[PDB]
Amino acid sequence: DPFMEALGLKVLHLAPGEAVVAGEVRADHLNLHGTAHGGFLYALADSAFALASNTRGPAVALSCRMDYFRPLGAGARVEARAVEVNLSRRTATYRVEVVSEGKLVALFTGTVFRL
Amino acid sequence: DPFMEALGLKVLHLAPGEAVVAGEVRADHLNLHGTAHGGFLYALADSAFALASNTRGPAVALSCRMDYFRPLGAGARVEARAVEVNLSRRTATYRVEVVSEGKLVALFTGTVFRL
Amino acid sequence: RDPFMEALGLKVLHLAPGEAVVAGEVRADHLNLHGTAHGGFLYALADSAFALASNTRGPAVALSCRMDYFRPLGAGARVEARAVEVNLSRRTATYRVEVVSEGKLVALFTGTVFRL
Amino acid sequence: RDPFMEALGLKVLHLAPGEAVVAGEVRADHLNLHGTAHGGFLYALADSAFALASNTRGPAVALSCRMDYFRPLGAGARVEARAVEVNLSRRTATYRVEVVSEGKLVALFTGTVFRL
Ligand SMILES: [Cl-]
Ligand SMILES: [Mg+2]
Repeated sequence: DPFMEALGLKVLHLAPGEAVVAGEVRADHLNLHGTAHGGFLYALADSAFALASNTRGPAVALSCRMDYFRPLGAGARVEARAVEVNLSRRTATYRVEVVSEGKLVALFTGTVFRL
Repeated sequence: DPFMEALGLKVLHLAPGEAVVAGEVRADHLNLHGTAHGGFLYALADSAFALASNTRGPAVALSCRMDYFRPLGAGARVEARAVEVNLSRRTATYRVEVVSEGKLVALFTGTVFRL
Repeated sequence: RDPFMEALGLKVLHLAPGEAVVAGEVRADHLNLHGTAHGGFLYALADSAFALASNTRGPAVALSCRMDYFRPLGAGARVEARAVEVNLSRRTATYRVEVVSEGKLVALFTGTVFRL
Repeated sequence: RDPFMEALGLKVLHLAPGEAVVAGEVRADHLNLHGTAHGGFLYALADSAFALASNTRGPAVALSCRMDYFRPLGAGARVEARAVEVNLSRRTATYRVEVVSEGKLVALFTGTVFRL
């Protein structure tokens, strides 16, 4: 996955209906304020979401929600754990927990359309 | 903004409560499927959202929603237009329309906490 | 008419392709412990307009909806939910619904349906 | 008790710090045109558990909520909304609420409040 590679993300776990993607907040991932850009954290969660959902077959994202809990500084190590919440014939929903230093720093919820 | 720069995003419009950010889907923005990664489109919308909201003062994102309408191929030119929906003393909400070839390809809705 | 809509006293004020306006009043049985309009009532109002607007394109079922609350509403307030189409695809569609009262935007609803 | 909750026949089954369980039955006045539980009723149920769970930490007001629908529910179905705390910060808090009936997950609600 080109975008994952460009952001330095690595797949740490993969299994039917689940996936864990990890990354570090690099200098090129910061916002003008000096903390991890919301787009980087979302990209991380979205990547785990994409991998987990696709273990069930071709699927395209329809709607996703991202809830931010704590700002992250440069160098922060982050892991996104995707878990299957619902699996229907035409759609599926996943929860992705973004964790750093053993605490939940963001929560992602997404639904895909199964091709 | 480091992340914006790293993704090749440019600010095309900026004004009180609004902003337009543009970008092109590069080779490093594609997913394993060959289309624009959901994280890239979100990063674009989130950047416009961040710029528009901060014209009102320091603000941090709390919750954001991204609705995807059409897959984008490599080279697609995309623009994210942020508009202020609500401005309260402690929070504010923005709508960000992601457009390509004159059509809405994604819709972003986000709320910030005003510092 | 829709049973739940009727029970809540909601009326369809306008309905056209891709759009709908539903109106209601915050009644005593729509209040929360605080004495203001319950979040569920405002959502029910928005959801009703959403359902009507989306159905103009053919049968559909709601998949995901977001409700953003901006202002509290008091008992007796007359409120409207104005739904407009944001996107119409072959298998899904998305709508924006503004909840307004006395010219003020009370809440914003965003929803996507799966087209049957 | 909460007026809107009462009007919908909802009962508080469990309440502890950061969590709550609200129960109800899909009544005739909770149905949509299709004859299934109206999306607004299921949201009202989830929102009620959300409000109760969040209030255990002190006064708060809902800011943004998401409702994801998975299965339709028929008239007469007994349903529960189970709220759990996902995050508690100084100014905001977030909860996950599962709507379940007959052991099946009917919907998923995610909500964030602003702490007063
Ligand atoms: Cl959402
Ligand atoms: Mg009644």
